[PDB]
Amino acid sequence: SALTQPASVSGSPGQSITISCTGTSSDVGGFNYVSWFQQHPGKAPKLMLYDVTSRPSGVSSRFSGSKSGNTASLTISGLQAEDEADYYCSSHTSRGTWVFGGGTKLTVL
Amino acid sequence: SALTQPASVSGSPGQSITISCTGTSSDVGGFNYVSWFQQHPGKAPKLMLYDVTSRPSGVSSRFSGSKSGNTASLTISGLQAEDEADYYCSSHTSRGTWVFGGGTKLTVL
Amino acid sequence: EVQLVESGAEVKKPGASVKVSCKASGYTFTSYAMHWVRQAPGQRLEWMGWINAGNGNTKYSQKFQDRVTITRDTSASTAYMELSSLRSEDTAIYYCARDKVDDYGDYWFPTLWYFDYWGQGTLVTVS
Amino acid sequence: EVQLVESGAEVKKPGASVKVSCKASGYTFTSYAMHWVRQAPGQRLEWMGWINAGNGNTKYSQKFQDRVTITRDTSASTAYMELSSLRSEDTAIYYCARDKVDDYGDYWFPTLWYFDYWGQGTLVTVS
Amino acid sequence: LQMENKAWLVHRQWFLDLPLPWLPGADTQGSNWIQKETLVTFKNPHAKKQ
Amino acid sequence: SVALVPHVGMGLETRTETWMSSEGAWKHAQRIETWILRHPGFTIMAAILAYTIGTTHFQRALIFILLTAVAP
Amino acid sequence: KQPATLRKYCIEAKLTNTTTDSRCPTQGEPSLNEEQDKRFVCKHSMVDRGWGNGCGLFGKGGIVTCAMFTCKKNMKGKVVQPENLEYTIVITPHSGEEH
Amino acid sequence: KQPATLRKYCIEAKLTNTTTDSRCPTQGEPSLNEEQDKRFVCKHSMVDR
Ligand SMILES: *[C@@H]1O[C@H](CO)[C@@H](O[C@@H]2O[C@H](CO)[C@@H](O)[C@H](O)[C@H]2NC(C)=O)[C@H](O)[C@H]1NC(C)=O
Ligand SMILES: *[C@@H]1O[C@H](CO)[C@@H](O)[C@H](O)[C@H]1NC(C)=O
Ligand SMILES: *[C@@H]1O[C@H](CO)[C@@H](O)[C@H](O)[C@H]1NC(C)=O
Repeated sequence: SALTQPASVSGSPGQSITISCTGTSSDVGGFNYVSWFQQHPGKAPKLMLYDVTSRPSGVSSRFSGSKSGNTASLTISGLQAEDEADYYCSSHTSRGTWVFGGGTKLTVL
Repeated sequence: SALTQPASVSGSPGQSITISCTGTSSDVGGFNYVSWFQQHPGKAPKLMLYDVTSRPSGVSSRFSGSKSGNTASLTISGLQAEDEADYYCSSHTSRGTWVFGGGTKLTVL
Repeated sequence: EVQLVESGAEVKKPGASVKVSCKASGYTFTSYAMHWVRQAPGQRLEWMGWINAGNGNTKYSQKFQDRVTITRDTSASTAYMELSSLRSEDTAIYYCARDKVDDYGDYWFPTLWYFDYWGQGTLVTVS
Repeated sequence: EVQLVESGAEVKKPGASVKVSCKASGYTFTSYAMHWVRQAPGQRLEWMGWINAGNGNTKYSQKFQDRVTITRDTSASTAYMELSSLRSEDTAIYYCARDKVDDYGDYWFPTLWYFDYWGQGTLVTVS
Repeated sequence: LQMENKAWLVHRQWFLDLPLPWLPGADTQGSNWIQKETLVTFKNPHAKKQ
Repeated sequence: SVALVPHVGMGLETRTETWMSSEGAWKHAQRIETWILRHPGFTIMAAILAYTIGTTHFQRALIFILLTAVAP
Repeated sequence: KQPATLRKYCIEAKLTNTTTDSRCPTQGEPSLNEEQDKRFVCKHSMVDRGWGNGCGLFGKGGIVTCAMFTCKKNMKGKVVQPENLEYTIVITPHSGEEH
Repeated sequence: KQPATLRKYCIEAKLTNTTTDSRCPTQGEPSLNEEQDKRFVCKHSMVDR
């Protein structure tokens, strides 16, 4: 019962690509709880987006996202070289639990 | 779903032997569907007792049965040399299935 | 006056489909019930077969619920009993039964003198 | 100024119980929950954690509710995992995770932010 | 409302007052049908087997 | 069953036609009048019972139409 | 655009694993094992029982009947909130060209 | 001599395995897997969100 974000995604520097993830009506379909976690490999994961489209202090305004029912997205406008880390989605069910997506490692070249 | 008669009984020709069977409150202790079947080692079994005590034709009016709560007794008076059979028990349950006894072995010496 | 003969089986394999019949004669077959029961040697009579009737209804025995399929026929006045997906404990002796059906056609209430007559025993093996 | 340091276990053979610790520093420990996630190298994040408070309640994962248990002590300001019955596939990095409980003490709904501040990650292996 | 290959636009209070065995819209693994007694019937003709 | 309460007096109607209008608009009068011509004795009974109670001359017609319309 | 269903009715069903259970007069209701699932639809009523049924006391017993309620045809009642839906409208000027 | 039980009652009970489930306003009712079982006791009520 995990979310369904794809394997990987690629982007040239300067592009504006998107990362999608689907789910069910208890994961994403009703609730405004969806978060994203950038995780460099020798590093603890750092959160990039709050509830649907909000954003932590220190995180640049390059990161954004939206929700379209069961499907949540993440659009990185202006890819730089330091976006070379996988992005794990997150959600909170109606049941009370927490799920994370599969992970999309993003290369920059 | 089973019956708890003792595995082996004995008795000289002339005395009486009784075989009890403890059933639950749905199969034996509630209903009057309690049967008894002996089985020769070379012959298929045969009907020997009706609902509680009554008998078919054939057998010679010796065997009497009784129900004393959750116990069903098989009284045998006047043992013989050809009665070394396997006196099984039987009960139609409440849900609709039939349960059976494990087995008794009978000798005279 | 009532005799129930059966059909014998020579040798089977665990996983194959054993099959046993019963030629019933001397009485009316179209309105009685036919059970099937298994006896491991010196053990409990495991009640395999179900409540057959003139239309061949079923009553799901719990231990043998998703591993046996039974049929019948009226033109031959016989009853059918076949057990697929055998194993190394199904090898035992088989028997038959007899019971009368209520006059409205349905048979859930059994009668008082159930299991009047029996079969003769056809032994099955595994290899 | 908020730091959550951990402690690492070296090598645990399958069968032995293993426990990890996180030292939550920089905030009031009794008014923030404590979640636990795991990550095998090259795989997902699945959620192991429970819902601490000043109360000390739990909400385990559906996958291994019958596997993990807790203890904690606010006098030491540390929350303790307890993973018994270690298995062969259980080589993973165990991350620490916090979020804030309600102002009424209980943890009924989470905050909109979940894991703003994190831990180190504790590696276990098998042999 | 959306049946097998058609669809309509029905009143909400009409749709909730509708006697058939229902299920919540978020109920995955739809086994627990709720008012099942509006799609079964229990035949007890005489005072015998039902 | 669900063939009753047929979603009629709801509002919600626009200029495009409904699911079955021009058929389910004259079903109830046809149904109650084939009921009348295949069960006339209740209409005679409602004529005597309607003429008895209800003094003024309009109450006979109103009680008669309502008594022959409730019984389907 | 994006509706979320709130209640799923069903249309055509079937009943399997049908079974019944009865009990003697005045000593209580029956108890069937799969009355515990809410799949199985249940109904208690009273049959007539006696010595021919194999109980005694010659009175009106109790009976229960259960059969597993699966489904074949559903309907979905989808609902929307008055945002996230669009109206497409066309504005054609006059001075008609050919056809 | 020989009794037979009529109706068993329950003097004292304990509750374990509490799972809750709550959903959004104007979107149906909640639904939980253990509501299908009848050992579990349930109640629908209204939280504000
Ligand atoms: C409505 O407009 C379309 C679009 O112009 C018309 O279709 C054209 O018909 C002419 C007939 O000579 C063709 O040459 C064009 O290729 C068509 N254009 C298309 C298909 O895009 C259509 O005839 C108009 N309808 C009416 C009733 O006047
Ligand atoms: C219903 O009967 C079938 C017959 O094989 C069995 O497989 C199934 O498990 C039964 N269902 C229940 C709920 O017992
Ligand atoms: C009830 O709780 C115990 C311990 O918390 C657990 O082992 C058991 O699986 C639970 N029952 C169910 C049906 O989940």
